[PDB]
Amino acid sequence: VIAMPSVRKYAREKGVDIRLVQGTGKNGRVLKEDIDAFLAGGA
Repeated sequence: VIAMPSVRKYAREKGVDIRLVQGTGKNGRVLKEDIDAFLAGGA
């Protein structure tokens, strides 16, 4: 039950490994704001 493609494509656009992302759930429960925060954090 991987996340929807509409969300994964975004990750690819900016370049972010969805797997590493850990918002609410790094699984079929990955949100759009999940990855948004990934990179936003910066470092």
